[PDB]
Amino acid sequence: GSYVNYRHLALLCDTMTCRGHLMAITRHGVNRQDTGPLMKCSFEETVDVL
Amino acid sequence: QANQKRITTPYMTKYERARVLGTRALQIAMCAPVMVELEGETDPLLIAMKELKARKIPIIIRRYLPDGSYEDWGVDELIISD
Amino acid sequence: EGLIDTAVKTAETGYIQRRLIKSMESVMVKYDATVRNSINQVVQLRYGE
DNA sequence: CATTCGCTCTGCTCCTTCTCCCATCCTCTCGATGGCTATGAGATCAACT
RNA sequence: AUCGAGAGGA
DNA sequence: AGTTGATCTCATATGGAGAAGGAGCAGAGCGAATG
Repeated sequence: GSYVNYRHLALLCDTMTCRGHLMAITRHGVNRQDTGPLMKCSFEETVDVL
Repeated sequence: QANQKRITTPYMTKYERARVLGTRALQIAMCAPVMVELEGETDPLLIAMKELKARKIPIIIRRYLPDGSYEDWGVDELIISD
Repeated sequence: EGLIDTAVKTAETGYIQRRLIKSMESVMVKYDATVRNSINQVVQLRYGE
C-alpha cells in the first residue's frame, strides 16, 4: 500500500532503457555506458576501469 | 544565441535565489555599496534579501543551455517567487 | 525471526540504494526543461512526462 | 554431366576459469610491531695558506 | 603511532 | 696554486552471479573426380 510518485519510477525505467537495451543497475550496465572513467571508478571496478 | 528570443523560464529558480543571495551578501560584507535604504539592519544576508525584494541586486545570471549557448538575465528581469 | 530479518535485510537494501544513486546521480533537469545525463543524452523531454 | 565425396569453415552447447561484490555512522579495550661490536682502509672536498 | 582483533551504541 | 681532516662506506671475525575461452561436433556447401 505504499505510494511513490510516478515520475521517480518513470525516470528509473527510462535510465534502464534509454540505450535501446536492458541496462542493469550493476557494474555490467552502469560501467558500460559512455560515462567518463572517473565516474565509473567511483562506483565499482575502480582500478581496472582506470 | 540571440537575446531577442530568450527561451528559459522567466521565473528565478530556487538555486538562483540561493546563490544570488549568498554572493550578494558576501559582496556586502566586503564593503560593496548597498543599493537600498537600510532601517539600521546590519546583517549582510538580511541586506541582500532587502535588495532582492527591491530588485536592486546588480548581478546577471548566465543560464547555460545544453547545446553550449547561454542566456543572460538580470535579477531584476526575473520573477521572484519567494 | 524478526531479530534475524532486522539484522540481515539491511546489507541488501543498502547495496540497492547505493547502486541506484550511482546509476542516476548526474541526471538533471536542464534549462531547456529536458532531463539529461552527464553525457548530455536525452532521458526525458519533460520531467515526469 | 549428375552425382558423390571429401574437405573447410562456421556457430551452437557446456564445461572450466576467473573476477567482482556484499548498509551507514559512532564508542571502547587489547596485542604486536619495535632491527651487532668495532677496527681498518680509503675517497671526498671543506677549508687553511 | 600504525595494523589487526574483539566487545558495544542507533 | 699546495696541504689538512672529519665523514661516510666498505669490509672483516664469530556464496553467487555474470562474463570469457576452449573443445566438441554437427552439418552446410564448395570444388574435384568420377562413372
